[PDB]
Amino acid sequence: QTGYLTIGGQRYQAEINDLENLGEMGSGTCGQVWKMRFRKTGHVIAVKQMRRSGNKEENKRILMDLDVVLKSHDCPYIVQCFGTFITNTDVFIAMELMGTCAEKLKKRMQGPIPERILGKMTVAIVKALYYLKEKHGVIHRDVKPSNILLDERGQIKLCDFGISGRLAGCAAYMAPERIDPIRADVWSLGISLVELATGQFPYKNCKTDFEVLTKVLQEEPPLLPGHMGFSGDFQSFVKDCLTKDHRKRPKYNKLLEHSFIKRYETLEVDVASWFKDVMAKT
Ligand SMILES: */C=C/C(=O)N1CCC[C@@H](n2nc(-c3cccc4ccccc34)c3c(N)ncnc32)C1
Repeated sequence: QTGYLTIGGQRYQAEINDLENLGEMGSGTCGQVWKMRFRKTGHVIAVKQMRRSGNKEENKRILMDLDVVLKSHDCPYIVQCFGTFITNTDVFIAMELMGTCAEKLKKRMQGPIPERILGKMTVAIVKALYYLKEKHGVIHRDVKPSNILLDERGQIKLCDFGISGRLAGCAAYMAPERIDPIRADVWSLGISLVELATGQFPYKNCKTDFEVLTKVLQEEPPLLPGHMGFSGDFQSFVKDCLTKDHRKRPKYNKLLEHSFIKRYETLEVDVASWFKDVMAKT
């Protein structure tokens, strides 16, 4: 159904006129994402506007992402949908208003991201990918820092399922078996962890996409450096995530039992204040 907004257990009958446009969020999108304030409850939400006049391929990925998000209402590690509005010319998709992605966080930091923040990020992303494979049999196929969203309250969720499968992403984070033919998102997560932990994308100085694919297959997996104080569990988790042979790469339920994940499930990391600190320096 449409015309409703479920923000915090309570449902609210609403139309597009009940939301005040506070401006466009982000310059480059897969569809116009607006910051909007719900006049009836003061809630500020993120509303993606899909025009029926828009691009055919872009609208297909928007609906595919919306399909997965509507199915993931019980996963706390996936950005939640609040409702939809279908007009004669547009489709508005209201979603959880996050802060920013991990890519923009890396640009604002102008350096590495602490391990304690990446530890909480790993636990959230791995469980989100595990929820898609078991509860819905869905593969993400585009795990990257730009698809990891954080907010003022320390939440870390996964966001874009535009090219998700039911069982091609960015070439920079593609697994070897996806270039030269299940657990391909595990490799993408490992590549994203190295980029955020070092501040430098591991495959450096690649002018074309095919050259990146060449380095993925020809070069050794880019492991975590050993002169940055990374814990033994962090370097161990990245090594298993970046196993070249996918048959030896651990499935999720073995990853969820890794000492790196088990540590940051119980550990109390103040991601909310670290996020608020970095955001104060643009
Ligand atoms: C690195 C991510 C980033 O820079 N951008 C541009 C700014 C806005 C970011 N973003 N996207 C959404 C969003 C909301 C609803 C549905 C979907 C579906 C697929 C991809 C993104 C989204 C954002 C929300 N809700 N909140 C903050 N930022 C959002 C993407």
